[PDB]
Amino acid sequence: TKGILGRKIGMTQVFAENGDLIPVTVIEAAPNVVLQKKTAENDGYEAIQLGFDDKREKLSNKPEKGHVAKAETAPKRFVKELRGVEMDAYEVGQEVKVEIFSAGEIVDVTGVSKGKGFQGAIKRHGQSRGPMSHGSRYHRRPGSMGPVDPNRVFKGKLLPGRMGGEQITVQNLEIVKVDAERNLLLIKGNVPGAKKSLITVKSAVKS
Amino acid sequence: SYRKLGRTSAQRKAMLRDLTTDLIINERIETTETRAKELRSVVEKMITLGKRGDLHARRQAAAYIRNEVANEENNQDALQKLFSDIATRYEERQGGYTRIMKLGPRRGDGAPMAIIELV
Amino acid sequence: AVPFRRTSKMKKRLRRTHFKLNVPGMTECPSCGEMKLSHRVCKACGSYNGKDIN
Amino acid sequence: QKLIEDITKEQLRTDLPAFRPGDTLRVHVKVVEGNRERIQIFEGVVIKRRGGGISETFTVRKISYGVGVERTFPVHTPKIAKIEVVRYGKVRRAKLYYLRELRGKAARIKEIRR
Amino acid sequence: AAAAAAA
Amino acid sequence: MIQQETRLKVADNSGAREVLTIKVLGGSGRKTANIGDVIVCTVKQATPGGVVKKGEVVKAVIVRTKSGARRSDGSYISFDENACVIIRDDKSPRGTRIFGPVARELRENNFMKIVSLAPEVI
RNA sequence: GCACCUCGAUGUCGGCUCAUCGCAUCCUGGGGCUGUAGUCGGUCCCAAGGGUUGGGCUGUUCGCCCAUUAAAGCGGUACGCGAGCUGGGUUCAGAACGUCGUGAGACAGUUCGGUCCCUAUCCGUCGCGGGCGCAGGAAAUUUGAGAGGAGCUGUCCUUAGUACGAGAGGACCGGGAUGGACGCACCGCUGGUGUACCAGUUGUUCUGCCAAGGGCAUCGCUGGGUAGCUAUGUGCGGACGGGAUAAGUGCUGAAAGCAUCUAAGCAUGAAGCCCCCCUCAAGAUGAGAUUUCCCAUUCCGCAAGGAAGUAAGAUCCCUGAAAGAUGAUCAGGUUGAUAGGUCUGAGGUGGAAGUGUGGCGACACAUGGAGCUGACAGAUACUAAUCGAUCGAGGACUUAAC
RNA sequence: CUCAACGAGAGACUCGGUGAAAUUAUAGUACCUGUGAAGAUGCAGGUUACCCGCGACAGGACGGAAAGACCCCGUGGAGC
RNA sequence: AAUGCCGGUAUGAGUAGCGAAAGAGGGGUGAGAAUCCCCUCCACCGAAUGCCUAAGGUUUCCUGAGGAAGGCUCGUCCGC
Repeated sequence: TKGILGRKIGMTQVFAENGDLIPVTVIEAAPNVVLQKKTAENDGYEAIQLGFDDKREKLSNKPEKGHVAKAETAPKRFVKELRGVEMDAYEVGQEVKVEIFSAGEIVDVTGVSKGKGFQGAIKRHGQSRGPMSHGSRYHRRPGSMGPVDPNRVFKGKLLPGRMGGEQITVQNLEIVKVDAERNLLLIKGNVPGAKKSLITVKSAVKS
Repeated sequence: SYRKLGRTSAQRKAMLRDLTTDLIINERIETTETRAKELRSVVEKMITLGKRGDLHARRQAAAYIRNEVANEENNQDALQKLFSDIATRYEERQGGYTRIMKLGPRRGDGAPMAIIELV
Repeated sequence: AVPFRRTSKMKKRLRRTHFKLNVPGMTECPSCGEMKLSHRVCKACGSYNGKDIN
Repeated sequence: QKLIEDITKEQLRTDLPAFRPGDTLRVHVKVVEGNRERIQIFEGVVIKRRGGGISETFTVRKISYGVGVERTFPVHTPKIAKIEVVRYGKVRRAKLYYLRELRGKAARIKEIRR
Repeated sequence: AAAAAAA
Repeated sequence: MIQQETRLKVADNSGAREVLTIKVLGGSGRKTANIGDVIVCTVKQATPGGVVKKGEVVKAVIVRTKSGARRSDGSYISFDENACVIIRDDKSPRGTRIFGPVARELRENNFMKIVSLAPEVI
């Protein structure tokens, strides 16, 4: 498999080869430098480390500076592993760019979703709402916790809490256009997360 | 997003106009820190309105400056003070006409106080 | 909404573990001291980096 | 949003005439019926102009056989072949939601000639 | 009856 | 966005004037239908001269809504009224004449005769 | 039926909200026998994975009817759930009708109306933190013991009007599209909202007056609307598949020279199971693994060990949001764009004030896509993120090679 | 409501000041299946669970509040 | 061991509440100021939230000091 990880900028619309109008998500995801190659005889599994969005030396630690010394590159903000890529096909310090994806391919997009704060059960779990009239004092409440006989609430009872901030994967999106000059990926559909957050684009599980 | 400061929007506008004008006459006031943070952008916007010096900017500033006397035994209003002293004082400076310096907490309610001054 | 049993002394003291409050961010004032909490004007001398501004 | 502008600058439709949200014009729409593509004319007054660069959309309203038809196009689509402004109207606002209930002379007395 | 009407 | 108990005017020469929706025929299922869907409906108001009488439970297909129907090219269409055409349980209309404009989305389905009998297809 | 528990109180029907469990299975999946020609069927097996509706009547469960659907399944959980909700009916105090009673009054006969309290201590559940451990202190990246989520299906076209059938009728299997419900994300569109955005307008008061504005009248009202949040909007998912299987179908075969699905050995076989799809996961005290930094000070305690300063690193304090009740997380702290201001833009609103022209005037036109602009961008240290302080290791013992 | 989504204010959240009440055998106070005065946080067998908090929900503690109002008994009473 | 009587002290717990509805700034006093005094804006009532006059209260009215307790916080202030 193949993949690359970067920052998304925002959404736009692009018409392509017909009159049809396509919702397009823009992702800056290049260049990515291979930092570490995981091997089965040493680490127990096969993976590669990709680094993205290098930063100033003031914001990087001495272990972070020493970890990227082997790849001959600046310390980078985002490090994630890809598993399992076609071993080996990449050497340590080789730049991964957006040219690996053609503009007709099917990819998997994952990322940390937008935070919503501590929210009620109606918004967090999609639970239906109580009546506002005919004497009713009941609305926006989670419901009965369960029966009487267990003398307890069963685990998994849906209750208000914090929504968002979790990893969400959207499957089988399509690349609309690839921009090798400006390091941009144009992806059909919606992408989870807020603006300028980390987005990982990996090849889909075919077929 | 702007702060609400525990007030109604009309009360917010009235209190911000009062604090802006009172800073414009007395040149140094002592409020809470969040009131200072909400006040400084409005005050530098009104100083920017005073920078232009034309009649339309003065009529824009007249909708915000309250009618209190600025300079005694001169009959100078605050609206005249913006276009006579503050604009000529801050002609070279591009923004940052106010600074906020924090003080200790208040005795009665633990409110963190701040010094606001025109610089 | 009614307590079934009273709280014992040990459970009350265990709940009051985090009720304590911390030492403020107090530092040496370069003018006189002592001492001055960080990012505020000193109440003794009225100075802040480093002019007497009161 | 300057990167979105640099992305979509190549696909902007710059040959279209400038039109205000209160005038009448005809839209040459290319429709695919199979196999021949006729170009039907949609004459009517512009109601909306909601901006956004490549996301700009405009709404044209006409009265056809006693039933009003509102049709919204994106500005830079290739489905529109040609836009001709019939006459310029004099309006007081950018959104003309009032005239979709004012049949029939009450819309004519508001859409006067400019 | 068992009517819950405690006051 | 045609719902149960939505009153639509009837846009053909069948005789009915106003009709009330009973059920959307799609699935178990939905409570909303937009354009090209067939709905079971009952006649509330009708002309004295016509084959369709008051109170008959008939089937009709929606031809006009004020909800904006979306097309693949990013375009939108919407009307100022909700209209429908009564059919004989297949896709042939009762009336010999059709009044008012007709949306193009009936052509995507096999609704050829209602489109051909329409005075204007948008 | 009995009266074992509760009368120093165990709130009782029907609905709303939230569910969970068992199949004696309503559909979907796989089969046997059919008086199964094919479609549709009947009966009996294996199968709880998922789904099992919108109304009219009645307080009603139930039931009848209308329109669908793949089907509108039975039950248990104090006839689940009132310190989660409603009191329509039962079930108080008023008043009637019919009947009984001389009467006061009575009626699982009817009707009208009729006070539903609780600030959560503990266990449970849903989220978020602070400690300590993981034999040195740290910064990252991670394997997965385990756990949770998802699991549904309709219609159309081919094969094929083929097999079958006198005809009417009409496939199994295998492909390709398009839907319904549900779920996850996100608004680029379509809309909603948007109380520090723009414009119009009414009454009164104020800035001495005209003009121009401010206050209040629900944001005074009305018409729009940036960001954010949103669905009714958009994109995507339940795909293709492996292993052992249930009911069945069997192969080779003897007990029992035959026969035989089985007692040994091999298969095939379901929306069940365990994975492949997604997510949390080493407090998994069984505390795992890889990469890279910091080093082995001083003073006591003869041994164990204990204090002070520090390196790598982190925190107090401050600017803030892509985060957020508070903690926490993330971007940053003067070799720098973290926030505000300033400038230039995007978008919104719609043609500001003043001046001039035409008119008796209300008003219109030109200057002029003007003026104004809250959270949206890009530049710019002008202002605030000052000086500072605190925490943070000298690495136990055996065994095989070094 | 289908079917709910935003916006404003007060409480709820944080900090400063002040500061109760109902209740309370002691309490280091998990779950399943049974047993038992026949419906278990404390019993038996097993399965899980580092220590201490903060914000929420209300299934249980046959929760609290009133020596049940219904039913029965008293050789009790009162009104008709 | 009486849902006993009286007194003291806990639990809940630094928890609920702090009782409709506009405040802001500059000076002054003072050991101590968000709450007291003065000034300038802003706001509210205005067939009253204005004036007085019964019933009623009875010193609560004025001045100068004071702040223990009472102002549901503070207090240099008060109907103390």
